[PDB]
Amino acid sequence: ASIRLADLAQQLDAELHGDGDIVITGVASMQSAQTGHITFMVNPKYREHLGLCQASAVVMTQDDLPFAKSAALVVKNPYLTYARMAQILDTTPQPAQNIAPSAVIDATAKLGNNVSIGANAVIESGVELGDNVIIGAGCFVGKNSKIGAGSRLWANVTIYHEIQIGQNCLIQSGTVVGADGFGYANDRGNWVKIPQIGRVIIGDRVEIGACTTIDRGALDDTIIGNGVIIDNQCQIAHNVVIGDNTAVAGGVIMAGSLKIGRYCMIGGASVINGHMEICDKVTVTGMGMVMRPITEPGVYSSGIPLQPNKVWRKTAALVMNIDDMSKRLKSLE
Amino acid sequence: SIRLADLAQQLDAELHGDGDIVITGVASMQSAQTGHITFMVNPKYREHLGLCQASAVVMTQDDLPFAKSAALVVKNPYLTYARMAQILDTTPQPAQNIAPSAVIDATAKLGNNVSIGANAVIESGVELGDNVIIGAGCFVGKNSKIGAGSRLWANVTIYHEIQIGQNCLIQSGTVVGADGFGYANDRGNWVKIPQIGRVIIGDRVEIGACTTIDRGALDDTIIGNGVIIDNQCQIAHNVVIGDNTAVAGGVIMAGSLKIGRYCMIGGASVINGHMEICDKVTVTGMGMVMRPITEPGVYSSGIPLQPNKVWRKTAALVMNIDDMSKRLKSLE
Amino acid sequence: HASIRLADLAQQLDAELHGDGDIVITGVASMQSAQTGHITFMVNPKYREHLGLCQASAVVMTQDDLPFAKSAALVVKNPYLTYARMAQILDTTPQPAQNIAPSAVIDATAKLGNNVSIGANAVIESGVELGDNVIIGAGCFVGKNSKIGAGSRLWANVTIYHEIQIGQNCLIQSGTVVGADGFGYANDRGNWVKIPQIGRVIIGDRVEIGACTTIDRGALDDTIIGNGVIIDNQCQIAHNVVIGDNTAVAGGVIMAGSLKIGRYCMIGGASVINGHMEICDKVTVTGMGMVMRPITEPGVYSSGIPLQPNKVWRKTAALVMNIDDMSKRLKSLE
Amino acid sequence: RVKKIIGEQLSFVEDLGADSLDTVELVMALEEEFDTEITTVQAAIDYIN
Amino acid sequence: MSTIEERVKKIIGEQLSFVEDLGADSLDTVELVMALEEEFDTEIPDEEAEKITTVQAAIDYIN
Amino acid sequence: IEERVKKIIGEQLGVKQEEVTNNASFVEDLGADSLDTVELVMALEEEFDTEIPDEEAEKITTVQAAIDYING
Ligand SMILES: CCCCCCCCCCC[C@@H](O)CC(=O)O
Ligand SMILES: CCCCCCCCCCC[C@@H](O)CC(=O)O
Ligand SMILES: CCCCCCCCCCC[C@@H](O)CC(=O)O
Ligand SMILES: CCCCCCCCCCC[C@@H](O)CC(=O)O
Repeated sequence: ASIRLADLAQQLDAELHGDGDIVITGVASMQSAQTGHITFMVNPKYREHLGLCQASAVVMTQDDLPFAKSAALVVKNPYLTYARMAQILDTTPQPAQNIAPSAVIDATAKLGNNVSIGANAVIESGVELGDNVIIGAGCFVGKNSKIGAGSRLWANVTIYHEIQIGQNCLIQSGTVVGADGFGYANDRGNWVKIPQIGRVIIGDRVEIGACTTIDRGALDDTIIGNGVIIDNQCQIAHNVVIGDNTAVAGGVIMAGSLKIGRYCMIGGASVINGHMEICDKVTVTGMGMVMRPITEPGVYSSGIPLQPNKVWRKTAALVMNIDDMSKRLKSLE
Repeated sequence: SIRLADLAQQLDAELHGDGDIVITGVASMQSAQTGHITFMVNPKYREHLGLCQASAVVMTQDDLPFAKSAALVVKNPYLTYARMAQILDTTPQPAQNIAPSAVIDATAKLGNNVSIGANAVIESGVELGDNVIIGAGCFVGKNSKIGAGSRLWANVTIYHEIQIGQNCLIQSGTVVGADGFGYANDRGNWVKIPQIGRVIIGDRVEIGACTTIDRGALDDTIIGNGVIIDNQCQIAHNVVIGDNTAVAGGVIMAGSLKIGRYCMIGGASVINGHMEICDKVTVTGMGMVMRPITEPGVYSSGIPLQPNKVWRKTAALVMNIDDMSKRLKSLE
Repeated sequence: HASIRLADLAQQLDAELHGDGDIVITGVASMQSAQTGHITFMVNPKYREHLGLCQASAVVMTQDDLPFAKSAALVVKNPYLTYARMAQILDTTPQPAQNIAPSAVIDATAKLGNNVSIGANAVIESGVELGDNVIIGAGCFVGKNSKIGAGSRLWANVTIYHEIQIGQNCLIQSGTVVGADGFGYANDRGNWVKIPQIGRVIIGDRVEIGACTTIDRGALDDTIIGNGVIIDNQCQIAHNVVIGDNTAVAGGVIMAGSLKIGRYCMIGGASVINGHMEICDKVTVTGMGMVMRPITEPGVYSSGIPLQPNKVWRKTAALVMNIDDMSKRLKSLE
Repeated sequence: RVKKIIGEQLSFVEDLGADSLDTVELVMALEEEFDTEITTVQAAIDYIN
Repeated sequence: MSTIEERVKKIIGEQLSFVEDLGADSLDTVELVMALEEEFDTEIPDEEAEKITTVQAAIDYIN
Repeated sequence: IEERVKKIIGEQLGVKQEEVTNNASFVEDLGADSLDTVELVMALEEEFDTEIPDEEAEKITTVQAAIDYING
């Protein structure tokens, strides 16, 4: 909690300009910060707003320092410095503290040192929890599943059998990992189930949001690269493969057997077709209708934005009949 | 079970029939029978009312002519329907008493007539108001505060430092106060931004199932009074929803979005972040909300279905609408 | 672990065995990853020329595939189907639970059938009926007076509300909610007055439901899921939705209230379907479908303009907005 | 003659069930049939005549 | 100048049996027909467009 | 003409005239979004009855850059 500004500036490799004996109690926004609070500023436009901010210290760039109206920590990337200093003064609790007796742990489960299991959490057989692992309350970890060192589950997370989670991963509540993929063969109208015997491999330093679903593979595995981040309400179907350090926002639906490359950034509520591949360093804007593969990096977009209803009604009808007008235009030529 | 006359007064309805009739529950026109009360709202349904074997039918003063049984005359049948369905509600409670199976921290303070279901978990510092019900398998994080009369169905997740008002209802699978999607890009790599903000939910808020409302980064995410949220919704960090605004199913909201009050977000709508939507706005289904909305009214988007072979042509011509625009001008 | 003679398997699958029938099969795998002791399959004729690269002991294929075979072959007419069958015979998938867990909470009014298993910390309410061979996953909740037919299975952390009826041989993945209040509210001068949902969810036989999907109870009448229906993850089935037998709903579909879907339909993922309407039989809706209106004739239906490079889309978008402008210029050009 | 067309496409909204796209599309269909470049049946019949 | 065959092949290569050997989308075969219509200033009835499933078939139509 | 182009920017971009200075960037100073710069070009094309090739439209990121094209 409470720390000294000068010491804090050292841990952030920052340029302390002002009283170093200033005691910082926490982090806050410009709008809201008071005394004991350190904040930051990423946009140059909010330079004037520094004279309305009751914060003790503001993280800015060297070119912002003339505008400073308080103590200042200068850096190259205020936003990254915010991330770091926020971690130091992080008020966030843990999913649990050590092993709750309320839990139901199978005798064959192999625990690391300093493992925590939440209340009424259920661990199946053959499960291996690494060192400093934290299982939130009401969680369920399936048979023979591996969770790497320092990884943590919030309350009510579901991990199926044979799942492999790397080191220092975080999973928010409601999320389900390793459920049957949507695999069905058709016999004369009837659906015959295709047992999904693949798994989910999750790399290191992967963070998944809440109420997200990553299905196990049909035969081979579903793989999440390292340093990957996924938001809430995402659907990641069987046999999808995601490259290291890729980002997926909220509400993304991925079809099966999709390969997403490294350092991609998938916009929210986007919808991605399957059995195809996306190259490295691709950015799909929100609500992206990704019907085709993407071979070259860059930004891709789709979807007509909002219009007033009466305007839309007429916009929609003309597009639906755009072929008719394309023809009566071709004739006019 | 109630008498039609004692029912007619609780709904402030003009009774037009035998007031000593016994009512037992609510049902639809097409399937209601003796013992049941129903309603109709569409004028077209008048010439078919006699076929309804309901004991009594809620309607208007204008529907009264076509009445074919005991009538309850009101201004808003749908509203009257809602209240008479509440009086005759058959829905149970998520829990009664406090379960021995439930795990409750010592530092947690409970009100009166509080119920906690089986195997539910209550962390430290939690305040539960009077007549508050926590369904089975639920989780309530540290220092979270749940106001009076609020109910959680089975398997709900409340994180730490969350504030729920009075008379709220949260369905199952729903998560409140999970880390917002906050990450700094350290040269390709993602560094986590701890989300130390909160979720403030007001009074009379109802939330559907498998919905996620994230805590704010530093400042708070706010769900105003009387707001209704459906299933499968994503309400990101630092979103602020005005009072009595309604959010239908499958809606994806970006962070730092401000929605005014009395707004209606159609389902599967997708709303961009860091902008405002003013009061009294309706967004239709599958809405693509890219820009702010400054004045009230209805806003829509999307090109609907066509037979597959037709769509193909529609699609390809639009993707080349530019060329088609060039052709148009060159002919002027 | 499983183990079976290639001959026995060929017989169980009704296949023409081309090769050593004494080969022992231990499981099923992909061509890329297959090992000795594994069987695989081939549907796409592009993989023909590659068949030599495979280390599988046997490959399931067709008659026209046999010439390119470089292993023992199980010839059939529909490989993807026999793959599905043999995948079942060699299934490794464990059970949601075995026997009754002590930590579980089962009300004494609960009627439990024969050979029923309930996992750890699961919660069975009053008046519940669980048929024979039913498996309730750990951490589940089953509301008052709900019945689950024999053979049906719930994985961990599934939520079933009250008065919900599930047929037999059903399967529901974790995170899924069945029987929650439909989105029913009456408006009184700005404010929302709740409409209690006293209807139910009726789920048929051999129905499979994905993870974190929500199927709401009807307002008065019932929400009905036909037999053989399969529903993927992240789906929303509104109150009073009726879905016909053998229809498929892929992931992330948003269904409105009082929607009726016929039999043998395929609703593509991320599709969004309006309410108080009907979709006929044998209808296929492609992904990201914007089903604004009823469908009366069988067939394939689609909507949506796919991706373009951002700079291109900016201009494509802006133009479609100004489309009424176009048709006024064109008409004036006549 | 006009009325048969209305029936094919489908007060339009209050009695005949129209959606938001249909009333616009209905106007468009009349433009083609009658080659010429309104919320009820009667309004359409009288103007067009 | 340029032969018919060469012009057809050039259009195909730029746009991308179309579906099996090459890898057509539900749009590409349509877009290909439209591009062929433009290059050769001709209208292709969908009954015939529907018959264009190979490289040769495209060559054949124009021929 | 300078004034007229500038008037369009204010209407399209929604800013008072005093803010639309010659050295101002549409995106960086004036808040413009993914579609406004395109819509602005469209508005200029209509007002001044001219077709702007995309190689050049892409280089018009400030008002002054816009004034110069139009004068030419
Ligand atoms: C032109 C830029 C459009 C961006 C496309 C969507 C970016 C993909 C979302 C990744 C989420 C991270 O970014 C984390 C954050 O931002 O909180
Ligand atoms: C259609 C316009 C684009 C709409 C983008 C919607 C993306 C939704 C992202 C939700 C995840 C948030 O946690 C990310 C944030 O903090 O924003
Ligand atoms: C073409 C897009 C049509 C818009 C679809 C909106 C779907 C919204 C989900 C409705 C959830 C139901 O529980 C409420 C209801 O529907 O009564
Ligand atoms: C742009 C059209 C693409 C539409 C794809 C929608 C996403 C499909 C949901 C994933 C379902 C998978 O579990 C089944 C599969 O696909 O294997």
